[PDB]
Amino acid sequence: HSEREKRVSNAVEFLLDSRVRRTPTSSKVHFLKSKGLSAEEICEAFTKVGQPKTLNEIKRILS
Ligand SMILES: COc1ccc(CN2CCc3c(c(C(=O)NCc4cccc5ccccc45)nn3CCN)C2)c2ccccc12
Ligand SMILES: [Cl-]
Repeated sequence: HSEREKRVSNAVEFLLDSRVRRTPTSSKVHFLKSKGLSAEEICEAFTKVGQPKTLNEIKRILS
């Protein structure tokens, strides 16, 4: 796996956690950026767990 794939895979496992699911999107997005994910990678992770967010929303949170 590439380092990008590891970042996204780790983000997926994070977002699936039951306590994490109850945490607001904003906090999760900030946390995922702090682990080195780009806005596009964050967006990909949310879509892969069936919790899709627009890239615009993710960028708004991080701006
Ligand atoms: C921002 O909110 C939270 C952050 C961390 C936690 C603590 N962990 C929850 C579960 C969890 C964490 C992590 C975690 O920190 N994984 C590492 C990780 C996660 C995401 C991206 C990563 C990118 C590169 C390297 C590691 C990365 N993974 N999982 C899923 C079970 N293993 C963090 C929170 C717990 C409950 C509610 C909110 C949490
Ligand atoms: Cl915030």
